[PDB]
Amino acid sequence: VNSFSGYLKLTDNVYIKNADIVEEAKKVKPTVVVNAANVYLKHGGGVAGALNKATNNAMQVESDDYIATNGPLKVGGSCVLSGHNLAKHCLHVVGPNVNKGEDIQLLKSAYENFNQHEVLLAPLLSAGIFGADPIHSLRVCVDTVRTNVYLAVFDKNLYDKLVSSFL
Ligand SMILES: O=S1(=O)CC(CNc2ncnc3[nH]ccc23)C1
Repeated sequence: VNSFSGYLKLTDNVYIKNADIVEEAKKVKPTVVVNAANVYLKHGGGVAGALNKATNNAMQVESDDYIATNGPLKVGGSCVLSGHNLAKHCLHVVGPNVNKGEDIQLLKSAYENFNQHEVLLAPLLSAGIFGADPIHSLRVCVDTVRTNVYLAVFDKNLYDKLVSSFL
């Protein structure tokens, strides 16, 4: 039993809710919140900008030190950093950004990072400003993640479309 509330069950291990991931993180304080990161961990907009703003820029400060030491992530890769006031840990995962021309096949690799964590609160990777089709992202999630994932979808209209079209 866990504290996630109001989710629709899609499969054995995937759950979905119309929610603001920032507000959901603030209330649940999950072990892991996933950030929709880029390779430079520059948290300017989308989910990343919102999560970072909620940490009063502490996520960005920590991220800049990470990059200065380790260099950029790979598209499809991830790193574990602090969850600050939102979660125990933040798993920064880089899905391909279609608006930069990155290969969508890397979306499966991106979701594979979730399998290293038993339970996660997450957005749909490569959705929103990353330019991928969220219906495809949900399909890849369901067919790749085997651990327990709670997906927060900010847009109510999109949420209803994802549920109604789910196979
Ligand atoms: O005030 S807001 O419209 C800003 C938004 C931030 N929270 C999100 N939650 C889940 N997926 C998301 N994708 C992009 C943002 C987002 C609530």
